[PDB]
Order: sequence, then structure tokens, then C-alpha cells
Amino acid sequence: SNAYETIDISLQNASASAIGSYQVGSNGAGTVASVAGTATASGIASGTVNLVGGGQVKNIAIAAGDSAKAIAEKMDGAIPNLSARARTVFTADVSG
Amino acid sequence: TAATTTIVTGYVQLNSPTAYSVSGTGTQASQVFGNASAAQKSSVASVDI
Amino acid sequence: VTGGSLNFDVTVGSNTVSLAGVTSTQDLADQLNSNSSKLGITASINDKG
Amino acid sequence: GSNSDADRAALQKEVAAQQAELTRISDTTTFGGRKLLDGSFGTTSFQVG
Repeated sequence: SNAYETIDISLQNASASAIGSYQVGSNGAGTVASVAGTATASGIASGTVNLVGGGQVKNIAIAAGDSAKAIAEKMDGAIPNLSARARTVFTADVSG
Repeated sequence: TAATTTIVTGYVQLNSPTAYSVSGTGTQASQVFGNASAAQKSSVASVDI
Repeated sequence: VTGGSLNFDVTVGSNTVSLAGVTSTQDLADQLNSNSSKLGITASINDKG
Repeated sequence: GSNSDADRAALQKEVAAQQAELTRISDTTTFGGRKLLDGSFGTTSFQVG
């Protein structure tokens, strides 16, 4: 019964065929990665990877030598509405 | 003469319905997601089921 | 956006948002809609644009 | 079950909506533009004699 006393609603922008997984995931946005999905000599290096989104801000640090599965679990969880997969599909050919 | 690159590591492509954003100091991010900066939409009409 | 995005921040009062990867209006829109929990400022993008 | 419902984000959204609704019930009680519970109540006294 007062001015500007309202209740907000945050209905979805649209639900057309443009809604889905807001996600590249790896190695496919702009340029491919250097260690992920690629054979390396030193492997995964140490450091952290900032993951901002959905209000909460995280700073999960990925140590060196960590397998892909390591990053898979670590980057998963805390961030609201986030899943994580992990695969190491590769080919080989013995010749020469 | 043996090679140098021997640690084969696959992709860590994750998934998120909402909008995320990934950044990292120096090469920490690029070695994992490359040039990837914020997110995508995936615009699912091209399912190619 | 000429070759890249706008990796900037938004200080909503006390706390500060750390968004990134802004290329179009939709990007900033979804980034605000997602972080709506933390930032005490509602976002409203009419589908007009 | 401490791990079974991954929709804890939607649950927190539900709880925040309930909290904002409670804050609204605090308001809108302006019996004379002088909202009883929230606002500014001076801990007054009614005359009877």
C-alpha cells in the first residue's frame, strides 16, 4: 500500500532453442590448451584457476603433476550449478 | 634419441547450466582451457543427434 | 569487441563483483542475473535488447 | 542427506526469497504510515485515564 513497495520477479529471458549449457569446457574457445588434451613433458603445472560465477567466487589452486581427474573433482562442487567430466581419449600408431 | 613430451593428459571439459567465468594468472589458465575467458551458450539447435 | 572481451569489475556498494568476458549485452545480462545473490541490485534486460 | 540434493542452490534461493518476504512482512504494516514492526517505532505508550 506504499509507493515503490513491490515484489521483483526474475523470469527467464527466454526458453527458445538458444538455452542450454553455457559452457565451452576446455581447449575449444579461441585457442587450444597447452597441457589439457595434449601430450606434455612437464605436465600440469602449479598455480590457481579463478572460477567466478553465480555470486560465489572461488580460487581453486591446481598443483603440478595433478591428473585431469584431479582438476575434475577440484573445480567441481563448490561453484553452484556446475558439473565436471574427464576423459583422456588418445590415438597411437607404432611405425618405423 | 627419446622424445621429451611423455605426460599425456586429456581434456577436463566440465559443464554448467548458468553463466561462469574462468581466469588465471599467466599460463595456469591457458594450459587448461586456453583462450577461454567467460562462457558459451552452445545454442542447442544443432544437436546433430 | 575488437579481438577480446571486457574483463572488468563492478563494485556494488561494499562487496565487489569480479565478472569477465563481456562481448555483447547478453553476456553482461546473464553475468548480472547469475551473481544476483551476492550483488544486492536486481537486473532486468527486456528481450528487446 | 548432506549430499543428495545438488539443488542446494535453488534451496538457498528459496530461503532468500522467504527472507525477503519476511522483511516485507516487517514493512507494509503502516497503520497510519508508521509501520509497526520495522521502520521507526519509538516504543510508545497509550493513554487510558
